[PDB]
Amino acid sequence: GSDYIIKEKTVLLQKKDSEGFGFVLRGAIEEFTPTPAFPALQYLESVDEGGVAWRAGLRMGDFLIEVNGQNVVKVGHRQVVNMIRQGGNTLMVKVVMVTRHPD
Amino acid sequence: DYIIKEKTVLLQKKDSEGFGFVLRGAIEEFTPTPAFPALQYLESVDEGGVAWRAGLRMGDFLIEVNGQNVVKVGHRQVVNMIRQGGNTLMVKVVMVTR
Amino acid sequence: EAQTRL
Amino acid sequence: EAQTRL
Repeated sequence: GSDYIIKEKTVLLQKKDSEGFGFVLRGAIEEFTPTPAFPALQYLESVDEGGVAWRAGLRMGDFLIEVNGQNVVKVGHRQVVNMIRQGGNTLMVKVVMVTRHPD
Repeated sequence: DYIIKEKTVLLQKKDSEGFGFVLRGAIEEFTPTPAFPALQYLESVDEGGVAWRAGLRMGDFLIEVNGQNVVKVGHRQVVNMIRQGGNTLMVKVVMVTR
Repeated sequence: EAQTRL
Repeated sequence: EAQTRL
């Protein structure tokens, strides 16, 4: 099987109007239900080695649970992206970090 | 700060006997948590039984039954699904060992 | 809750 | 799945 190390946390991002947060969001309409390995629909496909996101502590693989106080666990990619934009320049995301080890 | 042990196992029992475990579970709107991953879990597993020999143990939460996710399924519905498989049960489970 | 033996 | 740079 597999052993999963689960860690949760909330991070505050704030960028200049002339820059990006520094990450690529990835994720999936039908039915989804949180499993240990995949606790949410969207996650960080990648995080820029030195941008806002990276400096705030976010890393690739981090699943997005909450965007600006809004639970996005089961929310489609499109809408999740729109939420992140609504908060412009400031983003408070709650994420869960899942690391898989062989058991 | 939360370790979850997962595995998918196959159980094959004989007509006469049972798999050898007591399933306890279930409010309405369930929101999975690391410490509380699913609704149904194994309250007890008969030592040396089918379930026991396959590797199932007390505290195992059921994630998928015969390929169907049951994380948020009601006790009766899950029991029924297990019944459905007859003498075989493929189950994915997790043990929160935090 | 509710238990069941299988 | 889809991806978005942000």
